[PDB]
Amino acid sequence: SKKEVCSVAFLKAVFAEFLATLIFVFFGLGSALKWPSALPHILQIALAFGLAIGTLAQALGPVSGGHINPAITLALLVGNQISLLRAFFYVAAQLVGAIAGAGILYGVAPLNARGNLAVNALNNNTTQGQAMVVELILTFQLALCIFASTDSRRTSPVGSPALSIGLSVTLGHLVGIYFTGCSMNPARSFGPAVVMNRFSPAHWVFWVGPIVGAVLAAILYFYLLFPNSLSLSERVAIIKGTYE
Amino acid sequence: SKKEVCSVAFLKAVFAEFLATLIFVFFGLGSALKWPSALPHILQIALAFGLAIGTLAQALGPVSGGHINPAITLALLVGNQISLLRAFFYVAAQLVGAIAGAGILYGVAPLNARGNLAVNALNNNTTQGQAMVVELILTFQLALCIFASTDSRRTSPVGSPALSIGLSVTLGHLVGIYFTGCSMNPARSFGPAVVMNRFSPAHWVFWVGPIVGAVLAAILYFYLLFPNSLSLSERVAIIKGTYE
Amino acid sequence: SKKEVCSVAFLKAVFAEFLATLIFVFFGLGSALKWPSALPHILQIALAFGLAIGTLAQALGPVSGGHINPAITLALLVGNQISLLRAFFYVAAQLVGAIAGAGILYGVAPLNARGNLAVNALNNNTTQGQAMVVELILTFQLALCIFASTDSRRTSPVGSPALSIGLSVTLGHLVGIYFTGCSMNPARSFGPAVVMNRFSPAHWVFWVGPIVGAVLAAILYFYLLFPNSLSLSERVAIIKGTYE
Amino acid sequence: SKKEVCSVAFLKAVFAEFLATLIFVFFGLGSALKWPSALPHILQIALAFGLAIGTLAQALGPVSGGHINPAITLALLVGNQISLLRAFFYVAAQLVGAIAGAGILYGVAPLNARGNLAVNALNNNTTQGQAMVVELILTFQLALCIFASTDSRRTSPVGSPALSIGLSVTLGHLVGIYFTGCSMNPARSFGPAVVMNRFSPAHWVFWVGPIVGAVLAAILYFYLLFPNSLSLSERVAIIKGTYE
Ligand code: NI
Repeated sequence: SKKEVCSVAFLKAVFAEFLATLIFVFFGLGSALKWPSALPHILQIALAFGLAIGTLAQALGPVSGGHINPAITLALLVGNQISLLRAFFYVAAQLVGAIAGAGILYGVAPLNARGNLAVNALNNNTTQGQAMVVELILTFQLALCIFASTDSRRTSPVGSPALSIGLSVTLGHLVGIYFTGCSMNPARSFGPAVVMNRFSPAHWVFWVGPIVGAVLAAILYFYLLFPNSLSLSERVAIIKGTYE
Repeated sequence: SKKEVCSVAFLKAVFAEFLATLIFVFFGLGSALKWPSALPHILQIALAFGLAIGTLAQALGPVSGGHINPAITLALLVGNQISLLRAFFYVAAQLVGAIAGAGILYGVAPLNARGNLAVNALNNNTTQGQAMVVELILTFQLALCIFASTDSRRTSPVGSPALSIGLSVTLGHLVGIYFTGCSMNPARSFGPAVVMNRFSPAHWVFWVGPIVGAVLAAILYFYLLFPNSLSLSERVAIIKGTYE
Repeated sequence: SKKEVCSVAFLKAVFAEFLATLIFVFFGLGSALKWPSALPHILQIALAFGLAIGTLAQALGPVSGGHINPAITLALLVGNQISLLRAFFYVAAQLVGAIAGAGILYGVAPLNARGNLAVNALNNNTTQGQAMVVELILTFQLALCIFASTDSRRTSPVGSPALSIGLSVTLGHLVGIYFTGCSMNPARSFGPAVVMNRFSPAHWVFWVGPIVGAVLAAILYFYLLFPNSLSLSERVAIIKGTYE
Repeated sequence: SKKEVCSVAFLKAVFAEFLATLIFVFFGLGSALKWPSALPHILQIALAFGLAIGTLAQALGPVSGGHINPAITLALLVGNQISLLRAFFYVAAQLVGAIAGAGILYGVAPLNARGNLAVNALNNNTTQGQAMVVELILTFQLALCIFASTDSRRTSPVGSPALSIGLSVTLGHLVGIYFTGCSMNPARSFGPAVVMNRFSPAHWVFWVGPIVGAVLAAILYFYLLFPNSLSLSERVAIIKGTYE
């Protein structure tokens, strides 16, 4: 719907998705660099990734929904929450933002700590198929947490949606870092991979794992656990971007 | 009650308790595996067990109550909050879930990190009886925090029920790892024990300790501190699953 | 007031303070013991002292107020919030709870980990006067947090009072552990000193500092920053325990 | 507006800014001192700086706004939220408070921990230009978090504004400590520099960085993302402290 697409609100929602992924990728990779004076602990990395998401969802969430992740965007598309063009523009803004975020870190990081710019890397003792099942589970819990925390029909105390979602990213890293350095986000993986021109043969896992994981969470959440009562034409209106 | 059991909503609750226990033990055991490149810190593990519950309570709490622990479900039955059949199906789903969680983790962990699959284990310098009193206290504070945070009659600012409950699991880990590897949940102990075919002689401590501790918190909470004005006919109807 | 002190609600409040200080001291000390398998990091101890208070304030706070500290009790008394008899019984229940918690820990901790049972020891390079001004600042920030977070006239979003209060205890340990092992609570120091029967020549700092620190926060909060429109008779009615 | 300044409410607000900055700087620098018994880990320092802000915004926020940072005060001025004289008196009190807080720490810290009193220090492999871009980004995300969390127009669950803001400070520290020891606040840097009469050649970075970074966040938030429908005349009444 070009009337939804050519709006001021839509322009600033696409911009917020660009800026949030820029910041997220900046803080995340910068925390996991191989700083020689003190090599970062898994705890430090899990916390920086989680607190960045938690802060950006709190600050830019009222502007665009604060997806900051192509897997979550595509899951919301599948789960009939956003339009087709919102998904296209958000994903492209997230990928552009991740590249810019990694590029800014590349420019300010000193040579002795920059290394491979914290690109995701599959553990030598784990296979692509093994790692793919892990990324699916890391992203599934994250998406499920997001959908329950942002659902307007929830009546029980929601607490802090932003911090709940943020600490779900921290949780994902406390296991995921051992398998693939933890991605949960195709853009977070693509970002440094473009700046360093370093795409491993396992790069596909970092896209498929999170997308399948979030899509399975959206199917379970929006269609099996808490479905809404919308007519066939109301569901296509949401895809087209002309709903209410 | 055949009306309570043969309900689509009860089937969703049983599946959610299965799914959340599956995801819980996956992350919990996954975080405490003896990873060669970096041996998990105590703070790291305590935070992973705590945030896994914190996330699952936020996500699947609306579906089933977010029990995820046979000891909490038994305390809720003895505290007259749930039916006998709900308690029965819940414990079953949690046990099967814990097994399924440990097995998925088994299929993905690399050989050099698998080890015991994070089974609970008494400290060599502590006795079975000493472990039991520790497990009772660890699970007593967790159940108290749950009962207080989910009480519909609470007029005090509750904050985040999921994060308080989750950080109460982190608290019990900061003390209980040194004694038994921290259980506070019979399903967390049974899960890896079944998958690895490894049961310690102190395995009973991992069932009795948390169950006694949670039941003592239910009697103190629901019968001594904050009782309801309920008649014999209403109390019996809660057990039979026929109440309102 | 015989009408207030002989009541069932008052009996439950005193018990809650004993039980909360029992659990707080058991968790607090048990996290700081010199465990041979892995000596607890400062961040492990700050988080365990902080999460125990946060969890206990959430669980038992609606029963008694979740004082769990003699210094906070006396600050609420001077600030004209609680009665003189309420303060005496709270302080006595807190002192006995701290002794009981320490004793339960003593009989459960193994011989090689038990040691001095996490008693407050002053740093060999800081004078008693330096440690007292530090304990003044430590408890002052905590008390101000408790007052602002539990004021019923507060219109600003309070978030989670329990977690804010508990994370304040964590902050206090990140500075205070270095100076005195961190007290901010006379009963926390009293507890293990009575079980181990070992009182330092600076134990008075652990009473003077916290009390004076909480007291100055009560004078500043309740009389300078946000005073109430209460007549002199209403003030004595509060101390006597006859007010509303 | 001399009547805005000559008000008991303004007297309490300026005192709160002073006291909050005194406490923030004492706790922050104290957590980063080179304590020989155990040298502080990055995770300890980041948490202490963050939890001091979270705690102080929770307690003194209702009194003055809980700015505690000259870059945030100046950013709110540009964003048309505070008067010119409120900005003047807040900044003045923050610098005075930072010096007092650093000076109090000097008076209580043992000689083996004192060192440089945890002043900011440029990493030798980072240029003043690189570290300036870092300080910009660190403070930019913190300001956006504050503006989105304190906006009275927010319809989405804010959760805990204080904890969200505080954990954004921890987040900034998880990256910035490697570049500059993390400033994000001109008063934080000014305090121990004045007390130790030690001003490195890159002290300007710890002013320009945070100020520009927070000012860009204030321009983006109040003028581009969420502008108010006010008239130029009402806008100058805000600058002059006469509006509502
Ligand atoms: Ni460490």
